[PDB]
Amino acid sequence: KHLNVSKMNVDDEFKDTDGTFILHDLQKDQTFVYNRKRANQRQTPQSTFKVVNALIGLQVKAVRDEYDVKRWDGVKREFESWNRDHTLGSAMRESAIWYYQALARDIGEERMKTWLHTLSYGNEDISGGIDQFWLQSSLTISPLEQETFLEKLAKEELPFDKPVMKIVKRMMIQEEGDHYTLYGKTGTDMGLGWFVGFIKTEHGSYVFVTNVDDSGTKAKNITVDILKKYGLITS
Repeated sequence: KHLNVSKMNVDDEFKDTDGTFILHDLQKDQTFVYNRKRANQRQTPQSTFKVVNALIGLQVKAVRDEYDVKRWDGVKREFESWNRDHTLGSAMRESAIWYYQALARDIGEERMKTWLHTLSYGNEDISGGIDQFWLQSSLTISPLEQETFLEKLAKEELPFDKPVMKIVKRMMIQEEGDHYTLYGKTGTDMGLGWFVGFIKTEHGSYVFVTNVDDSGTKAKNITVDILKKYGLITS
C-alpha cells in the first residue's frame, strides 16, 4: 500500500489552475512531474529565496542562528506580521522581507555570488541589486532547478556546514503532526506562486515543488491537497 509516485495523478487539483508539481521520493529515488514544460521555465524565486539567503547568511556568520533578533524600526509595512521584532526563523515563517534584505546587505555581493554559484541556482544573476535581486528582478530559476537544489539540501550534499543545513530545514517546518512533518516556503508576485519544501512521514521522505499562475497560498493549498490525497498528510 506504500506510495509509488510514478502512479500519481494530480489533474483534479489543477483543474482550474495553470501550474506544475514535482514530487521526489528521496528513499526510492523516484520522481513524479506534472507539466514538465512549465517545470522547465525559469521564473523569479520571490520569497522562496529566503531558504538560500538563510543558508548563506548562517554560513558566513552574518546572522548567528534562527533566533538572531533584528529590531523593527517602527515603520508600518504591508502586513501586520512584519511590523514587529523578527528573528531569522520568524522572518522566514512570516516572509518578513525587510529582515532578509538587511541580511543580504550584510552578506554582500561577493559572498552572495560565490555561494549562489555552488547551488546551481538558476541563472545566478544578482545584478538587480544585493537586496532586490530575488524580488521580481534579475534572478530566475525553474521549478526543476528548485527541486534539484532542495534535493541536495535534503541529502545535505551541498558545501554548507551540516549544522547550517539542519537549522535552515528546521526553520521551514510548517506543521508537525503525529505521523508527518511538513516543511515549506511560499513565494508570490504578479500571479506567479510558489510552494517548495519537504514532507517526512513514518514511511518515507519527499521533496516537492509547486508553481502556479496564482498566489503562493494557492500553490500551498494545491500541494496540501495532493499530499492529503496520497496519504502523506494525515494527522
